[PDB]
Amino acid sequence: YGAAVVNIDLNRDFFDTATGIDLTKGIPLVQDLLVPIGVTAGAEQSAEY
Amino acid sequence: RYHESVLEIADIFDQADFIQTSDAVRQLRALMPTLSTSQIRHAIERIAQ
Amino acid sequence: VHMTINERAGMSKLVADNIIASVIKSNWVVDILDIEYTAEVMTPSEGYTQHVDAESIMTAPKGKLFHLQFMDGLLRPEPSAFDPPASGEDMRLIYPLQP
Amino acid sequence: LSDDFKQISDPKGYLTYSVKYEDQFTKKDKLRASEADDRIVGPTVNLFK
Amino acid sequence: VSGLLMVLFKVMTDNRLVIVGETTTPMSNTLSTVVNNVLRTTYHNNVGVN
Repeated sequence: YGAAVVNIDLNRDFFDTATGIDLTKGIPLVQDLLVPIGVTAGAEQSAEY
Repeated sequence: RYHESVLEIADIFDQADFIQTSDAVRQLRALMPTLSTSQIRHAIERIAQ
Repeated sequence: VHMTINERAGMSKLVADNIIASVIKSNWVVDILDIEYTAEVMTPSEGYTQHVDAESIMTAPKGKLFHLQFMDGLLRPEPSAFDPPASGEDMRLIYPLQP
Repeated sequence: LSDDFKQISDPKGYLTYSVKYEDQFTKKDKLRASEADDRIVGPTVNLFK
Repeated sequence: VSGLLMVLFKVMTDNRLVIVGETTTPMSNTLSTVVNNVLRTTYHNNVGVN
């Protein structure tokens, strides 16, 4: 009782940090996969999704 | 006056043996940035790592 | 004016501040399609932990993921009958275009 | 058999733009957009500021 | 006249041979569409003015 909202997220425990995946924001994210060449990819890039 | 849409190969061919995927891969590729060949190599090396 | 902004890229700070001013004063509605974002859905007790000034929304680089927060106010218990009236008005600028 | 060529990476032109600014109307402070587009558009934007 | 000659000589003997330099390949989504229409995948880090 008093639960504001129930969500259905991807299992963070299964898609672990071992897979390079973050799930804190609702979407999957993986750094340094799809990236610019010759420059550092910007932080919080949408391509990560 | 048309209507562009993806059309799965399964809807054309009757032989299931040579049909591994669906519309969903094309939709996922539509999510991707166009990749230069070195970016593709980078992605492959990343997944490998 | 229902102004649609497909891309903020070259837009000057003057023009951006001015468009926001038009949103506030001329009551413009300015959809901005450039933005990609995630949306944590806050519940009223947890408040708005993060914040986004209009300046940052008009000047954030394309391809960065914005992380907007949206309250679900449905679990907000009715005000005490004897709480003082609000002379002012709570306002809002940012809305989603999609569910 | 010959030292025919001097190899170089980022070639300089015979011509180049020059620009005199009106100091009264110029903001000496640098202009910049997103890092991505300032990487390209940048120097041009600052020259023809 | 001497200056035009030395320019002419310096051009007549410009035995430079371009090798590819440092070059970015920006992820496309980060570029405002006007720049994306111009850029063709990669470009030298030392983009000049234009």
